[PDB]
Amino acid sequence: QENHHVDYVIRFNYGDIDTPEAIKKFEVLLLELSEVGLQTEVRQGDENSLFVFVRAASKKKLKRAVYQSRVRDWLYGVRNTEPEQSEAERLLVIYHLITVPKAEGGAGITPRHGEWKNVDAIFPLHDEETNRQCMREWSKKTFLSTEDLDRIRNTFGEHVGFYFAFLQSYFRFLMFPAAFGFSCWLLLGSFSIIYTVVNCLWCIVFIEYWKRQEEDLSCRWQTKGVSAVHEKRAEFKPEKERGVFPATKRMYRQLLQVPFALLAAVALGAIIATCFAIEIFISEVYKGYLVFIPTILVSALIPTMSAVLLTVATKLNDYENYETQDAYKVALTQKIFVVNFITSYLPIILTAFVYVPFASRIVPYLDVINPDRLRKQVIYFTVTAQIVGFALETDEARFLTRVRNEAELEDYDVTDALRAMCIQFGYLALFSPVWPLVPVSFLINNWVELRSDFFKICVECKRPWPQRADTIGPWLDSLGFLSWVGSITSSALVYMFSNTIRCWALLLTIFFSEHLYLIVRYAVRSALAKLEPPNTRRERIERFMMRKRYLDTVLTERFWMRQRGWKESAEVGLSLIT
Amino acid sequence: QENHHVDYVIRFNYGDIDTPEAIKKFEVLLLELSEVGLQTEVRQGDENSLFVFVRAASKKKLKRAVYQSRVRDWLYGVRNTEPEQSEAERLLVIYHLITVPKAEGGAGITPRHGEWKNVDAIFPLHDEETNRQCMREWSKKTFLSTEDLDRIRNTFGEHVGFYFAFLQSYFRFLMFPAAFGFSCWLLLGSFSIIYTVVNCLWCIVFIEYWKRQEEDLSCRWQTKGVSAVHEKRAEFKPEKERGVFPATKRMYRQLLQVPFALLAAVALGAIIATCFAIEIFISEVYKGYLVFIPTILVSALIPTMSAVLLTVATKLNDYENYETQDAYKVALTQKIFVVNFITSYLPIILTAFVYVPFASRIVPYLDVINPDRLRKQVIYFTVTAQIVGFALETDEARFLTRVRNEAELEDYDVTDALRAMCIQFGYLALFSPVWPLVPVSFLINNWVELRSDFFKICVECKRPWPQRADTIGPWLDSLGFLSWVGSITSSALVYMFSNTIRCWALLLTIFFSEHLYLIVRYAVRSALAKLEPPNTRRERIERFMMRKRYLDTVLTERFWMRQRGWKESAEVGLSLIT
Repeated sequence: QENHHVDYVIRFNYGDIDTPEAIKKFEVLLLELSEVGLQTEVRQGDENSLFVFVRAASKKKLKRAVYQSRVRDWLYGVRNTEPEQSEAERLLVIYHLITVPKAEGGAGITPRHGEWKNVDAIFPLHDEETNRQCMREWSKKTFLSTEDLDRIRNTFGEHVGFYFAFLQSYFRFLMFPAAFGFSCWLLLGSFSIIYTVVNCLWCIVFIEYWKRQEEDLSCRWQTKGVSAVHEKRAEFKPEKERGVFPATKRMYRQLLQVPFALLAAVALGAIIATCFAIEIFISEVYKGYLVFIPTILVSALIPTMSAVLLTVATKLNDYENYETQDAYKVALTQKIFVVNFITSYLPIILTAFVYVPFASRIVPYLDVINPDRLRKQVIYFTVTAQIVGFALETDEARFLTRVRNEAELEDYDVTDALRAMCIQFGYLALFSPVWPLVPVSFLINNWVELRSDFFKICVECKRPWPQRADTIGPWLDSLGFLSWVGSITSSALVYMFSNTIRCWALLLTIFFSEHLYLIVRYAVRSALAKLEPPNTRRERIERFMMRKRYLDTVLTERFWMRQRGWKESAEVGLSLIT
Repeated sequence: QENHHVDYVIRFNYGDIDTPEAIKKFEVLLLELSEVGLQTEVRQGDENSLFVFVRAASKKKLKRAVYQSRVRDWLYGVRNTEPEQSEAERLLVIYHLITVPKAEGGAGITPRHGEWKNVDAIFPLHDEETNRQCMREWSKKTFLSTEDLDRIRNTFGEHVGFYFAFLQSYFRFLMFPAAFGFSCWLLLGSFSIIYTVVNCLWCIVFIEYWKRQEEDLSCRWQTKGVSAVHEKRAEFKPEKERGVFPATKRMYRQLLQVPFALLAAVALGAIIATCFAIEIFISEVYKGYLVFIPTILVSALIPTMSAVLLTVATKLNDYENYETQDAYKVALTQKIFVVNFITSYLPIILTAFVYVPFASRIVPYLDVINPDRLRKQVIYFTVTAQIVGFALETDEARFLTRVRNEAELEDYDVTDALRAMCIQFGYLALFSPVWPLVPVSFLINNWVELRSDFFKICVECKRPWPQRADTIGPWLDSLGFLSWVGSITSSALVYMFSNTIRCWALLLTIFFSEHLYLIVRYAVRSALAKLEPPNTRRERIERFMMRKRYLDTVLTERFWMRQRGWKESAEVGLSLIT
C-alpha cells in the first residue's frame, strides 16, 4: 500500500536523558513490544527523537490479539456473541496490544505518565487514499449520508464518527430555527411568544431526537455499551490492596471550583460594568455606531478570555487527581461548561435582568437604557466574534520524510469544536427571542465552518487512534441543562420586554413555563421512545432470534398411587362430574 | 410432610358448562399437564368444582424444568452464569411449567382469560410449619432481621419479600419524623421553617435510601434485572405477523382518564364546599367540637369513596387493553395515584390555598376562617379514618378438607396496603408542617397494623405463587413526585401561615425552595451512589473475579527486512543515538 503495512509508529525521544540511560529504556521498550506479537523496525526521526514502527508480527499473533480484545469486550459487556475485521478494528486491537495495564493484553505502555517518560506520543499513519480521494467529496457536499458516515467511522474511529454525526444532525436541525426566526423577524419582531414557544419546543425535540439517534448509531456500529473504564496518570497516595486515593481528600480539592467560578464571575462583571461606564461616558461626551465600541471589544475578547479560564480549569482538573478517563472527561466538561456559562451568557444576563430594568438606580451610580440596548447586546455577543474570526482568514526516503512531516502535526481534540456547538445551543435556548436572527447567524457560520473540520482532521493534525464511543459525551447533559435554564430565561425576557412590571405575573409565568417545559419534555421523550429506529430494531430482532433458536434447541406417598397415568385421572374426573 | 408433596392445586369449575362439554376440557387440561412432566391426581372439591393436584412427575422432568427456566432467565438477562434449589425456586419453575405461552415451557394455561374459561384460579398450599411456628415470632417482634426477611423470601417469593422489606424500612425511617415533629410541637409549633427543611430532607433521604436498598436486595436475592415481561388477557384486533393492537387506538382510550379525573375533582370539591357551607351554618345557627361534624363525616367517608373511584379506574384500565403485565401495573398505579391525590389531598388543598386566604370573598358566597381551620382539617383528614378503622375491631379426609378450606380464602394483593403507605408519605411531604403530630399518628397506626399483614398473608388469604421482582413497583416514582410537590406546597404553606401576603415573596420562596430541593436531591443521590451496599459489592467482586479468571485462562515488504528480531533493532537504536 501507500504506507508500508505500518500499523503504528512510536516516537522515543532522548533529548532529556543521558547517553547510557536511553539505551536501556529503548531495550525495555523493544522487549515489551516483542513480548506481544509485534514486529518492530527502527528508523531515525528528528534531531532528538527516533521512532520505531509497530506492525502485527504474524497472522497467529494478530488473531490472538483480536481474540483477546474480543474476550475483553465480551467480559466487560460490549460484545454479546461469546467469541471463539476492518482497518479501525485492526488499529484498535493493535493499540490495545501496545497500551494496556499489562495484566491483560500486554506491553504496558503509558505514553508520558510514568516509567515511560522518554517516549513521546504514539499515532497511526494517515490513509492518503481516504483523506485525498474522499476528503474532496465531503467538503463540497453540505450533507452526509449514512454510508458516508461509515467511511468516517471505518477511518478515525467511532469517536470521530459520533462527533461528525452530531454535527450533521445539529446542522440539519438548525435549518428550522434559521427559517422560523427569519419568518418571525419580517412578521413579528423581537420578544414574541410564538417564536419562544416554538424555539423551546425545538430545543426539546433536538435533544430528545439525538438521544434516540445515539442509541441508533451505537447499535449500528456494534458499540452499544461502553462502560470499560480505563486508567490514567493518577498519583495514588497509598498502595493498599491497587493504588487507592480517598474521595474525602478529593472533595476538598473539588471545592476549589466554587471560589474560582465566583472570582471569574466577579472579574467579568467588573469588565461588563466598566464597558457600561465607558459607553455611558461616550454617549454623554461625544456617535451613531461608535457609542458601543467597548462592548464590541469585550465581545471580541471573549474567546481569548475563555481560553485563559480554560487553562486555569485544566490545571484545577489535573489537581483533582482523577483515576478513570470517564471521570476526568466528565469533570473537565463540567468545568468547561461553568467557564463558558460565565463567559458567554452572564454578559447578557447582567444587561437583561440587572442593567435595563434597574436603569434609574445604576446609571447615576456609573456616571462620574431601553430594551434595544439588550437587543444590541445579543447582536454584538453572537455575531462579532464570528465576524472577527472570519476576518483573520483575509529508495524509501520519501515515506520516511512523509512520516517525519506527519509527526510534527498537532493532535486532534473533539472537545474544542464541540464546546462551540454548546455555546451556540445556549444562545439558542436562552436569549434567542431577543433577536430572531441568532439562528441565521449561527447557520451561516456553521455552513462556512462545515468544510473546516474535515480539512483539520485530514491534513492539519495527525490521525487519531480509533477510539470507541457510545455517545458524544457529557455534553448531552449540558444541552439539557441549557434548555431547562432557557425555558425560564426566555419566558422571563418575553414577559419583561414585550409591548410597571407586575412582579407576581413574572414569577407566575416563570413557574408555569418551567413546569410546562418539564411536562412537554416528558411527553416528547415518551413519544420518541415509542417509535423505534431501524438499526436498533434490527439488533433487537437478531438478539431475539438468537435466543429463540437456542431456546428451541434446548427443548404421603400413598396419595399419589390411586390414579396411575392420566387416563385413569380422566376416568375419575368423568365419574366425579356426574 | 404436612402437605402430601403437593406443589400446586388447580381448581376446575363446571357450574357454568354442560355435562358433555366439561369432560373434553378436562381431558385437554390433563393432556396438557401430562405433556410436560407433571403428575396429576384428581379429587372432589366444592359442589360445582373439582381440583387436580400437580406435582413434579419425576426427578428428570423436574431437572429439565429447572434447566429450561434457568435457560429462559439467562437468555432474558436475569441470570449471568450460563447454566449447564429451594421451595420458592421449585414452586416458581412448576408455575412456569403450568402457565406460559406453550412456545416454550409448556402446558399453555391462562387461568380465566381465553380457551380456559372453566378452570378457576390455581394456587400453592400453605406451609403450616412456616406460618405457624414462625408467624408467631414475627408479629411480636416489631423489627425484622435480614435472616428473617430471608424466611419471607424463601416462602411467598421475592415480591412479598420486597414489600415487607419496604414496610420495615419505612417503619424504621418513620421514627425520625415521629420524634422530630413531637420535638417541634413542644418547642416550635405549627408552620415552622426548621421542621419543614428537615422534613423535606427526610423525604429526600428515605427515597434515595430505598432506591439503594432495592439494588442491594435484588443483588442479594439473585434477581437483579427482571425485564422479562409476560402476556395478559389482551384482546388483539388484527393478527398480522402475533396479535397486534395499534397504539393510536389505545391513546384515544387513554385520553378518557382526563374527564374522569376532572369530574371526580369537581364532584369532590362540591362535597367539600357543601361541608364548608354546613359548617358555617352550624357556626351561625347553634358547639365546641360539634361545629366540624360534616368534615369528620366526609373524612370518614374518604376510604369508601376512593374505593368506588378505584373500581371506576379499574374498569377504565381494563378498557385500555394493555398487552404486558408490566404496563397494566404501571397504568393501574398511575390511576390509583391520581385517584388518591384527588381524594386525600385536594380536600386540604381547597382549604389551604382557596378557602382560608380568600375567606372574605367566599364566606358571603356560601352563607344563605383563621389558619386553625386548616390545622383542624389536617387533624381530621389524617386521624379520624384511622380512629374509625380501629373502632370497628371493638384416611386422608383431613388434608382434603384443609385444602377445601384453603380454596375458599381470598387472594392477596400487595397493591392495596402499599397504596396506604403512599397516602401516608403524601401527607408527610405536603401538609405535615401544618401539624407536626402527623408522623406520630402515622407511626402509632403503623405499629398497630404491623401485626396485621403477617396475619393476613398467613391465615386470612391463600398462599401466592412465588413471584420474582427487582423493585416494589412504580410506587417509588409516585413517592418522588409526592416529595417534589411537597417541596413546593409546604414552603408555600410556611410562607403563607407563619407568624398582606406580599405575592412576590411567595412566588420567590416557591421557586427557590423547589430548586433547592432539586439541588439537594441530586447531592443526596450522588452521595449515596458513592457508598456501596455490601451484598451488591459481593456480587460485583464475584463478577469481577469470574471475568479475571477467564481472562487469565485465555492468555513495501523490503522495509520489514533490515532488522530481524529485536536485538538487531536495539543495535540499530544504540548506533542511532550516538
